[PDB]
Amino acid sequence: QFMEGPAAVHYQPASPPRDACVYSSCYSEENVWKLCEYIKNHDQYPLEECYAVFISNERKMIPIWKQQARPGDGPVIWDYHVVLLHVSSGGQSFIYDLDTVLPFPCLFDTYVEDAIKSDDDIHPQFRRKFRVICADSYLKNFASDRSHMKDSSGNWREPPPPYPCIETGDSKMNLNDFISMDPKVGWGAVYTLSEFTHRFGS
Repeated sequence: QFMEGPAAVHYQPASPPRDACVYSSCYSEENVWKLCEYIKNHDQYPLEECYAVFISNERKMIPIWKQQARPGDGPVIWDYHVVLLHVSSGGQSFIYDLDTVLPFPCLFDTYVEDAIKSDDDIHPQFRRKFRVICADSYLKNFASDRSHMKDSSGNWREPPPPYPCIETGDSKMNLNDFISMDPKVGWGAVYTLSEFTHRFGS
């Protein structure tokens, strides 16, 4: 037996339950935006403790395990995926992923261990990188006209969310600047898996 180091034991989720959250399949960038808006407008937690996390790589093909689109022990291969990260008062991080079969929310270490897994046995070009944007900066700067979800003739590949496109005074579309894992582009910080776990892990 071993005694571990506790606020995380009694952690109160920052979102409604999974089924009460604004959710559209294949718009995780918008699902997370809506979690940020909820936390902002409610009196439970400050946005300062929260981050939008874009997961992608240069080829825009990232394996993610424990995804509800593929129940089983195999991965979904996303072009990109977006989750919310909350750093609780004691220092324990929680991942909010409406698309995971893991708990909502999920302790950071379990999400990385079971959803992401080690980069080491994965062919390097499928490795996962993380763009971490303070949730306040995400609400201020994010814009999508959803043009990426329309085919050549302007038809929807997946049904759109049931509210108007998110836009700012600066942009109507900069989604590529968040999917990009190039530090020269967009807001926040771009981390390897190692840098991501070092920053937010216990």
